Amino acid sequence: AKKEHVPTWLQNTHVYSWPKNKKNILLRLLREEEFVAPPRGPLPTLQVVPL
Amino acid sequence: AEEGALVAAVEPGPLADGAAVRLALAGEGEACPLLGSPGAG
Repeated sequence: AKKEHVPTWLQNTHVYSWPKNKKNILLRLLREEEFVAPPRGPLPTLQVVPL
Repeated sequence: AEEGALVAAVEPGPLADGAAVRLALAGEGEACPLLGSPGAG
């Protein structure tokens, strides 16, 4: 296949290549992202000090 | 007729004097500014 073959309305979403990205297909069927951001921390300390 | 006239010496009469006026700034100092925030890893 090629890019043009995908219907336009579908092209707006993710497209996976078989068999290269079958892991991504399985993860998507599980609604799981292959890469996940780590949890956020607190804001940095505004350590403004005199000169 | 030597009594015709006389020689006269001119002087500036009402002289006056005064002192110069100079400006100065009273007191001096400097408050420190603030700076800095920590980096992160």
